[PDB]
Amino acid sequence: ALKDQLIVNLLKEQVPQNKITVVGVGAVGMACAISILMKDLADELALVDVIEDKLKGEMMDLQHGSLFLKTPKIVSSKDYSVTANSKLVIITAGARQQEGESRLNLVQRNVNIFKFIIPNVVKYSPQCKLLIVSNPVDILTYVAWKISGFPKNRVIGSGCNLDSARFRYLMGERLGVHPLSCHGWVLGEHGDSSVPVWSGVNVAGVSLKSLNPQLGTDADKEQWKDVHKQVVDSAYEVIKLKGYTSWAIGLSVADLAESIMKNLRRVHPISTMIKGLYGIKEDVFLSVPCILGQNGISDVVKVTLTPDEEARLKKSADTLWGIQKELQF
Amino acid sequence: ALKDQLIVNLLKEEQVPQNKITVVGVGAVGMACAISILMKDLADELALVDVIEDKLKGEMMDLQHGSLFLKTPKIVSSKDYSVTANSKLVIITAGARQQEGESRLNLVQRNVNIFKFIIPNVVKYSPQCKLLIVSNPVDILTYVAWKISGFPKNRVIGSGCNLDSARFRYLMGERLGVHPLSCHGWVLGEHGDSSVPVWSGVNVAGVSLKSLNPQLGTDADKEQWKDVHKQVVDSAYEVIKLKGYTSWAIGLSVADLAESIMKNLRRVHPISTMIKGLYGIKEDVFLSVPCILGQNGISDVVKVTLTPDEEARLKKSADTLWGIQKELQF
Amino acid sequence: ALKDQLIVNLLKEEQVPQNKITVVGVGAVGMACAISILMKDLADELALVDVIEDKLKGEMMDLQHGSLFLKTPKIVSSKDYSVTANSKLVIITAGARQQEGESRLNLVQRNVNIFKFIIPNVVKYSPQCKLLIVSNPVDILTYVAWKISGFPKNRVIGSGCNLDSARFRYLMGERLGVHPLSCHGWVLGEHGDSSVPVWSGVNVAGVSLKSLNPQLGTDADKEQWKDVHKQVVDSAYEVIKLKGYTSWAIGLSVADLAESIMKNLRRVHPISTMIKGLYGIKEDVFLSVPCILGQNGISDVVKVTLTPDEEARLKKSADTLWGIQKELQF
Amino acid sequence: ALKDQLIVNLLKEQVPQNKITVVGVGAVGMACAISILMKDLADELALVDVIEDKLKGEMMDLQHGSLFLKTPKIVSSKDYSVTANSKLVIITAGARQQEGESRLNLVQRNVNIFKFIIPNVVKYSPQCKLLIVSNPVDILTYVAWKISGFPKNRVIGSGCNLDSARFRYLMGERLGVHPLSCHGWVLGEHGDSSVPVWSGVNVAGVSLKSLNPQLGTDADKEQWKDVHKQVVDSAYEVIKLKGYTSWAIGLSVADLAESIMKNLRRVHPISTMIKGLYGIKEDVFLSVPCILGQNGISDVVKVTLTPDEEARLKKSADTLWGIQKELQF
Ligand SMILES: Cc1nc2ccc(NC(=O)CCNC(=O)NCCc3ccc(CC(C(=O)O)C(=O)O)cc3)cc2s1
Ligand SMILES: Cc1nc2ccc(NC(=O)CCNC(=O)NCCc3ccc(CC(C(=O)O)C(=O)O)cc3)cc2s1
Ligand SMILES: Cc1nc2ccc(NC(=O)CCNC(=O)NCCc3ccc(CC(C(=O)O)C(=O)O)cc3)cc2s1
Ligand SMILES: Cc1nc2ccc(NC(=O)CCNC(=O)NCCc3ccc(CC(C(=O)O)C(=O)O)cc3)cc2s1
Repeated sequence: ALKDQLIVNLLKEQVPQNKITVVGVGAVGMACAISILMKDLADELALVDVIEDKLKGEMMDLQHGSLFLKTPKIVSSKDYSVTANSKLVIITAGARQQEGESRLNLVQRNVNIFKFIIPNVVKYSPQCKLLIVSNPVDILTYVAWKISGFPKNRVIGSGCNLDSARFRYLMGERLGVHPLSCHGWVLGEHGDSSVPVWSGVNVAGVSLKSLNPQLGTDADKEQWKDVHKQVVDSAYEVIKLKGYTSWAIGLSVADLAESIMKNLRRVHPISTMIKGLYGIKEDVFLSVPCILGQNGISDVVKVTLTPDEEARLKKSADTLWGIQKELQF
Repeated sequence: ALKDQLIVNLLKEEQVPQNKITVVGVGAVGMACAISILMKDLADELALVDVIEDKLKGEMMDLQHGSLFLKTPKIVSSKDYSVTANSKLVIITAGARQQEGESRLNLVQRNVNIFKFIIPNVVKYSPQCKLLIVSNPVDILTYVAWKISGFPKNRVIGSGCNLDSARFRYLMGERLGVHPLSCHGWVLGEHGDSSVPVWSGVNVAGVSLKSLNPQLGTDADKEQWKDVHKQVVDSAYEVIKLKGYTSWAIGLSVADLAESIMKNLRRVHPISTMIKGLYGIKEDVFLSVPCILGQNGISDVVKVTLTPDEEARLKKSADTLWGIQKELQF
Repeated sequence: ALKDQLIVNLLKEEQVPQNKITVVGVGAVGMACAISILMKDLADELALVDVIEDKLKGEMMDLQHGSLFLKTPKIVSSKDYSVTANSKLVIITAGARQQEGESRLNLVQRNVNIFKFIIPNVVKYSPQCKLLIVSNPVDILTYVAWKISGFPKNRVIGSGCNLDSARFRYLMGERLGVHPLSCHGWVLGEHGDSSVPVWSGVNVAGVSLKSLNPQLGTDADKEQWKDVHKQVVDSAYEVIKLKGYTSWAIGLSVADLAESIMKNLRRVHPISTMIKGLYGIKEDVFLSVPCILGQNGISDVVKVTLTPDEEARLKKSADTLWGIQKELQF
Repeated sequence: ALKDQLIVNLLKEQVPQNKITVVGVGAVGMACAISILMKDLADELALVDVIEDKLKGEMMDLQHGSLFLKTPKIVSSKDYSVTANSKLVIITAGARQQEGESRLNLVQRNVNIFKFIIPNVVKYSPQCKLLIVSNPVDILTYVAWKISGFPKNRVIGSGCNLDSARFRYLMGERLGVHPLSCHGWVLGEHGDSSVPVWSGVNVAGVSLKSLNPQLGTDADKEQWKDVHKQVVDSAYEVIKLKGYTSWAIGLSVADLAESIMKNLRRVHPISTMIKGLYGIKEDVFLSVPCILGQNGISDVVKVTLTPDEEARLKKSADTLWGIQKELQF
């Protein structure tokens, strides 16, 4: 054999140490995949979906670029045995919202899908961290948590990580500063009831609210509330123009995967259980700033909310428990 | 204003971008090129151009929303080529794509017609640009971009066989249990059915595979290495048949070429250039041969030493491509 | 000749680089700057300059030998500033460094005399560069570079408190068990003993530490956070006492600023610039405040809302610096 | 407490997943450290030396740059407990050659130090790969292998990875081509008896020797043999000029760390046992092209050498054994 004339083998299997699985090879799952590959976060990437040809073709397309990557194994199957020994399993599967339709309207269809995905993930990686991206993300993270049986630290929702990045993009464009230097937090539900925390909005530690006490309210002459309205409407606008969103969420997810895989312990506004904070007494999930690392969410930052901000969060939390109420699974 | 209370402007500056890239076409390929380029930190400005206004604005916006996680401070788009002004590299990914069982060569009249609009508009605003053609048939379209643009040949590059050779090296690597980076091998000629695997150059750590098995790549080859080249030719149609199109691998291949041009690396790639003068080819044929790629595009060509059969195959590729070039009307 | 048998040349390029960085000084600091810049792929040419010829050639060769692992295709050095021609960024790390216990201000006459030779040579070969001063006392030396160059103030930048702030964020990170990337806090003014920690701006996730502990940064502070700023001030001294000099952190900090400059990022950094017109400063004093840094250097300053005490501490930091500064001979 | 006002702890404290240790905080050691930090290869970096102040100063100086890095933990100590659970341990400690002293004259000093270092490293990191950098590297890889009790695949000498990079640089400089596209192997000893394999030297698969049959001989009108002489003399020449070498070895070691940490299975010219190749009968370690991954060296490429190249390699082997046979430990 040519191989044996060229190479002397000194050692025969191959068990991966930093394997990530993406479930779902729609535009979101593939944006996640490419972003993860291009940040060198994994030594093995695994893809899962229910449409076989699509799945195989996406896999092969990625494999063809292997010369330009540093992830030496890309695999795919409809069978979840392909996901075994994953450190991180990202779930991007499920129905997506139509133009002009709330994410809340996807809830029952995605819960039924999760009734199938999640036990299969747990079976083959019982110690992985779950990163839920599918919408409505906050409820679907609760559902993943109940179905998996994992401790809460290891079930993370992508939440408002993207919402906050969009906020910082828009704030950046207004101020003429890079988003990395513009700080601002969008908390609560990833959707219409998200809460811009105007109190924390700042550049170089300078509170924008101190310079404009009306910041974010109807009294704001500069109308900064529209920045949050633009954050809320962003998906809707992108959906209207191109039919769907993919790139920003892929970057946003790869950002969270970077914190988890490298144990960075950066703070991200992501979905976690908030029972105990802000008078919330149920098993509700929504975005608060969390410390994220190798063990998932280890700690939560307690943001000091103004009665207005606290009210709006109360309301976000209420909207979500209102839907989560009726669920069986 | 809140901006003026927070920030004292100290400098009135109308600045031009220094490392600008434009991608023409926001189909799956064009956007794969875009995301790859942005995640490689190659550009200080990215311009996107297309003819479908909504799709264009949406793609732009989706990338912008990712800005926190990137290092490219300005992403812009328009139907109007003024948005491309002062680009260092202009990547052209627009045009019809081949159907299952259709040859890339059948795309010629449709994509030429489109290049007649795109190319003059694109070169108008960027004196310093290199032209990177990705649209198919890429070799013929690189010749066409060259003739329409009137650029010197060093500045008009076809993505060519960079992806073909990347696929070859992936498949070789899988066969040998070695990373494609350490598996060397060149597929030259047409990016298409007449490409030529250069078996004489196929090697790991400078060790020639042909020297160990002189039957390598022939029908007598017991390991049937010729099937690896077949798989290379068949790759686009296999992926098209499965997912409907290809995107990621060509995006990564184009980004690789973008990296060599933007960073003046002078690495060697198999890409489309004029080969008049080599291997007895006396006509203006564009096709892939190993080229040194840098800030001024292709500055030099590597003269590969081909066996008489490899050379006949490369001239057959050349003949095919030349015949199609004779179909062109400017 | 082998080169010519192997390669056909297409054109004679000017080879004038597009993203050249020069580091002046090949001491520990300059070399740390160099390897961080190389490893961040910021430049297409890196040029080194020093007066000790052997050391200079040795460092250049040692960097060259790793080129396979880099993406910076030309690395050059000379005592002659012809080698720095067409730099976009020139980083000056040359001069005396403080011994253990010695003050940065004690370096001033030595490093001023050195800058009398350096700065006019830099300008002759790169009249359009941004100057980044790392030598100490950095606040005074940036003024000196500024006066000597005749450059506009935007293009003469001092590394300032960029490092001091990073040290602060590290120590804060360590106390809270959070990455420094997520712990925010600003140290402004002189880069040295009179720097000012801005306690009002210290926060995680937009949540003010001073709001939770009103006595933050004072003598009353139960947790003694003042010790954190004390640690910042003492950092250089503690490292010098242990290893004889500092290099890595400042190398990283300088490359951070190089990134914002070379990639036109418009990030905000606490670096030295002329603050004439702020905080009741009427003289041409350079010290650190938050600046927007891009391809034209410092285009904007963020007006920080200082407490009366904070503003005083800075007016003091100012006064100290102008005392020495006004009376310099060049 | 302020931390507790700011942060709700949700999870009791952490074992690192991608930890690297560098033993020796000399110029080489720190070059390895900074290169590894700037390549995001580690979630934790440990330093070890025997000079307490220097050790603390270097750790501190690296920590202060943390903001600019993605390795959240940097630790040091004279005590090897600080090295626990490393996946890679890099040994850079030992005397270095004077100007005009062979690396081979360092052997008794550096074997004595390895008798302490190696059992201590292996005590605390039973899963690690050992990357030997200290000189003479080829003999010290053998030594660390016999002391450790590790299988030979997990004891790697940095060997000729640097020499080949040097070769490739010099080659590229001559041809006006980037080193990445200039191929050429220097094998055998990391020292004066290394062997340029002229037969393998090529751009784009074009053999330079085929174009110029006299390549690498005294008959060569262009004297490419002086390229290999420069490779051999590089260390000496740089030591003569700056007092020591650090950056090229640092980067060369980072390159190997990347292939190991990311299971790349790339091919490197590195120190391994060659007993049973080219007729060598003894336990000699020297550089040949090896496939390098998560289990260290899994495979060796059998380079087809010309008779003279082969003789030169056997000669390098002989030199190494003549020093090795007389070793006590
Ligand atoms: C039993 C079964 N097993 C499987 C296994 C796999 C699959 N496969 C798929 O379902 C793939 C198709 N679905 C898909 O890709 N959905 C993505 C959802 C999405 C869209 C947009 C955003 C971000 C966006 C926003 O929040 O709207 C913003 O903010 O920009 C987030 C999430 C189906 C099944 S059924
Ligand atoms: C007057 C006008 N101005 C414009 C401006 C913009 C646009 N925009 C579009 O046309 C967008 C759609 N076009 C598109 O995405 N084409 C991609 C072609 C492609 C596909 C696949 C591969 C790789 C593949 C292979 O070689 O087959 C393999 O090997 O994997 C390479 C190339 C239209 C017009 S009309
Ligand atoms: C006419 C002439 N032309 C030349 C040309 C070149 C050279 N070459 C040198 O002078 C080389 C030696 N000099 C050196 O490396 N100085 C480094 C200064 C330094 C040290 C430490 C920090 C950071 C530190 C802090 O800020 O104190 C902290 O906080 O850690 C910052 C700056 C001399 C001459 S003379
Ligand atoms: C019981 C004990 N435990 C310890 C623990 C730690 C330490 N610490 C040190 O020993 C620190 C100083 N040592 C040092 O830095 N040695 C580097 C050797 C070196 C230099 C240069 C190259 C590359 C070069 C070439 O091959 O020459 C080329 O080719 O460029 C390779 C290797 C001592 C002891 S004693």
